[PDB]
Amino acid sequence: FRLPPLPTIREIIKLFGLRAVKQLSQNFLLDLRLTDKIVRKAGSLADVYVYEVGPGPGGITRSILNANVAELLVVEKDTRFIPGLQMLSDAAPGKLRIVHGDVLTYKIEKAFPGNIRRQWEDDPPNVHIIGNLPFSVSTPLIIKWLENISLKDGPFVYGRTKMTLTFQKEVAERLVATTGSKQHSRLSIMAQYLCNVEHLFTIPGKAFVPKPKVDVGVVHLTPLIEPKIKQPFKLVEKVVQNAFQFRRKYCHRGLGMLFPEAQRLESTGRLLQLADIDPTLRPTHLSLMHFKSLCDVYRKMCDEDPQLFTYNFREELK
Ligand SMILES: C[S@@+](CC[C@H](N)C(=O)[O-])C[C@H]1O[C@@H](n2cnc3c(N)ncnc32)[C@H](O)[C@@H]1O
Repeated sequence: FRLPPLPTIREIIKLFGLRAVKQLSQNFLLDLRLTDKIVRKAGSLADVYVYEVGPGPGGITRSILNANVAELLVVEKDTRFIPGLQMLSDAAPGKLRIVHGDVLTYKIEKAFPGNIRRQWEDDPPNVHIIGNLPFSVSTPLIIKWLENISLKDGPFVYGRTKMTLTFQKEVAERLVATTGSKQHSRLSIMAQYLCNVEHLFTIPGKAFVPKPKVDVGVVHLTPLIEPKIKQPFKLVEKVVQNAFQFRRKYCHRGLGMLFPEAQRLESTGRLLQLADIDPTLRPTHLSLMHFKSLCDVYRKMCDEDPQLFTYNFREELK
C-alpha cells in the first residue's frame, strides 16, 4: 500500500514550534512602528531609567533603546528569549540589563540609584515602567502595583513612577471608565482612587502574532499626590468588590454582604445613611467620593467591631 511520506525534521520542528508558541497564550508585537508608537505615547524617556516587563522578542525593547534612555532593565521569564535580548544588549554598550525572573515577584527597589528617588508630592521620578504582557499576567500585576502605590513601596519607593502597559481592550476600558458607564467596575475605582489613568490608544488584534481574539488597549498610569481614599488597600478592595458583585441590583444588596445576616438590615442601612448614599443606586453610579464615604464609615465600624473585617458571607451561607 502507498503510505504518506515521513515528515522531515523541518516539518517536525515546525509542528512542535508552532504548537509551543500557542501553548503559552501570548501576543507578540513584531511591528517596530507600533512599538515606536507605544514608546512615543508614553512620553519622553530621555534620561529616564526604564523597567520593561516581559520584553519577549524585544520589540518594545528596541524602541525604548532608541529613545535617549539613561538605562533599561528588563525582566524576562522565558529563557528562550534571553539569548536574543543578550544580542540586543551587545548592540547597545552599557544600556541594557537582563534578568531571568518573574515580574510578579521581582523587586526593583534597588535596581536603580537611590539618588533618582523623589518625594511623593514631587514631580514623578526618572523611572518609567513600560510593558506588553500576556493578559493573565498584566491584570494581577497592576492590582499588585496599585497596592504598592497605596503603601508607597515597591516600584514606588522612587516616588510616583509612571506606568505604560498594555491590557486587553475590555480591561483597559474598565480602568478608565467613568461613573454611569457599563464598564465602570472594581478596576475603575481601584485604579482611579490611586492614579490618574489615561487610555492612550487601542491596537487592533490583527497587529499581534499570533492573532488574539480581542483588541489591545494601551493605558498610561501616574500615581496621585493625594489619593482619593485614605484607607488600607485591602479595606477599599473589600468594599469595592462587594459593591459591584450584583450589577443589576441596588448597591444595598451588594454592600449588605459586608455584614453578618443577624445585623445586615440595620448595619447596611446605617452604612449608607452615614455615608449619605441613595440605597437604590446601581453600583455603576457609585463615584470615587461615594466610595470614600463608604470606606471611611466602614472603617469606623471595623474599629468598633473587630469581627467585622474578616467576615465572609459565603462561610456563613455554609
Ligand atoms: C506577548 S510577549 C510580549 C513581548 C513584547 N512586548 C512583544 O510583543 O514583542 C510576553 C513576554 O513576557 C514574558 N512573561 C510572561 N509572563 C511573565 C512573568 N510573569 N514575568 C516575567 N516575564 C513574563 C514572556 O516570556 C513573553 O516573552
